[PDB]
Amino acid sequence: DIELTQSPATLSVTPGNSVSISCRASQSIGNRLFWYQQKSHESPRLLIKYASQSISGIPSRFSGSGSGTDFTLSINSVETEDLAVYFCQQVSEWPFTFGGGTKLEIK
Amino acid sequence: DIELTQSPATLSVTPGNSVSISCRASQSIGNRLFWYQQKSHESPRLLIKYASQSISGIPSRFSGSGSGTDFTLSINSVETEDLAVYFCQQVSEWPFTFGGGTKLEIK
Repeated sequence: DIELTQSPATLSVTPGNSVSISCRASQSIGNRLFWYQQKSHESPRLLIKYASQSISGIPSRFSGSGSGTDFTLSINSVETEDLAVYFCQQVSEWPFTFGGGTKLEIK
Repeated sequence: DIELTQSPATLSVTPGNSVSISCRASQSIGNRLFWYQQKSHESPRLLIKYASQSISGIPSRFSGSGSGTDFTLSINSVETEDLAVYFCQQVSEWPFTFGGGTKLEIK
């Protein structure tokens, strides 16, 4: 089962800052990593597909990069509405497995 | 973490047949289990909340049951439009873990 380690666990910034969230796979999964946001009492929302492709309708401030085993999510200039947990997901090999999550707090 | 195991990985049916998808928690989580459907690389659609409460307006052929460790999503009379990957997520204790997914294939 491919394992996904996210970092950090939590982080705090004020609005306007940039943040990067990392996710590493225990083996090469190529570009087959998706990133999701989930705010409390909400279903997950897909931000990025295939490591670096953004979804129609999500802000240009989200982007991703990476391939093989190291992947990062960037939010350039976070907004207060970005307060959420973010997790990665591999779709390379079943069972499809998820990172443990990163809490973004916007102080 | 509370681990969720989903079964099967994929299954195949012909339209009109009935289908059962399972998701097992390693520890008791009562009714605290959400089911999702994803028809493509997109944000998940929430089908069932709290094990067995169907979301207003989803087809009546969908239902969920279970409380504790053993959860079942049932589609009673599949339509070809139901081709998707289904996931369960527990929402009982952090981190809110996900099953490995099940791909419904329609002969």
